[PDB]
Amino acid sequence: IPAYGVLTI
Amino acid sequence: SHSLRYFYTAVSRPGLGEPRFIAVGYVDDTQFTRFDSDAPNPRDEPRVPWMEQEGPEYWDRNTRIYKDTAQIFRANLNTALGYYNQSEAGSHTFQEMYGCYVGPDGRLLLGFMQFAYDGRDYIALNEDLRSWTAADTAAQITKRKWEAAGEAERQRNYLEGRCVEGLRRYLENGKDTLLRADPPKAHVTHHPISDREVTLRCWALGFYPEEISLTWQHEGEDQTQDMELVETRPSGDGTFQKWAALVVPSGEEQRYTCRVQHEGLQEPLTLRWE
Amino acid sequence: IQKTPQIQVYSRHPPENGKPNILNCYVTQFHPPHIEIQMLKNGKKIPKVEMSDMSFSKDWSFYILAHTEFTPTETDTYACRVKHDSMAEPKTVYWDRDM
Repeated sequence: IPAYGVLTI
Repeated sequence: SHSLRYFYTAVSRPGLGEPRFIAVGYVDDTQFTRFDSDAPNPRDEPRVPWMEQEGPEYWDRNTRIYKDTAQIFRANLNTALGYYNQSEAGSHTFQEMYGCYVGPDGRLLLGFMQFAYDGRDYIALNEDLRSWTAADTAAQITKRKWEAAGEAERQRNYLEGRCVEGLRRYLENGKDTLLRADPPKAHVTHHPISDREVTLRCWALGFYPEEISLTWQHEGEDQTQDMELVETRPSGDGTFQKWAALVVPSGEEQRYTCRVQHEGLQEPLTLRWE
Repeated sequence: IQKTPQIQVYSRHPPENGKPNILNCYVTQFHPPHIEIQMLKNGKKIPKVEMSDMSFSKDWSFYILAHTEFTPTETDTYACRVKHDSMAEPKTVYWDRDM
């Protein structure tokens, strides 16, 4: 299962 | 050593709508999932026959994860234009690869999480999973931001936990094909170059996994310096193929042997032109 | 910023004239991801060409596998032609039975 999206850059 | 890895690509297309986002999942070297925001029906799907045990909720959940990430990547591409003072006119790419390599003790050996802008390192999670390496001054802004937000901790928790649990599960579920070893079907071909020389080509086809050793020898001596090689290449059916060639004097072909070694054998196979 | 595609053209199985086979065009190490790949039979574009999913390697460069069904004959010849911004003109590689 993929990780939840990282914070925007 | 085994791994679960995800690869993300977003590509902007000015005047053509939102960026296309593609996410691909890998167990070891095998592609097992794909999501493509441009698909007629943008949904995470299996790319392998052994993921059938998972429910509809599994793919629904993944789909929403990728849709959320696609939105983030769009924002990322827009933000990058500001950081680098670039025009809204050109296409740009933003990529991520992350995942976990697991040791035989069943625990994290190496977690990683790297980002690239336009095909170059942007920012990456260090091996300690508690700090970042920024590749340039723009990425240093991101580094400050992610440090303030405490982003590292959440990624480490994923890499050490869910990522490892997932690998374990998928490896178990795909066991019959992931962990198989199909031996190479190998043979030697012969091609005249001139009056004096000929090419001996040692072929190996239909093998899995992709690691293989093909070694030309002259009367027992290892000639791994004068071989011509091709990069191992996919057969298209999940197996691989490769060849190694040697240029030898016409009439002396019998002095050479090709040693083929692969997991699916037992002991080396020794071939020769005769 | 711009990486030039490397190309290999090869059959899935050893070619036997009259026996159905698959022809591969394996294109690697390029960036940006946008690329136009075609395969030609006797100098003419083949309409029925499947493309794998495109992914990328540890170096961030992209790769993809184009393939098509074919039955080798003694006279029919084959090529893969690739158009990519890293190159002024498209690059063609011709299938060689011996490689």
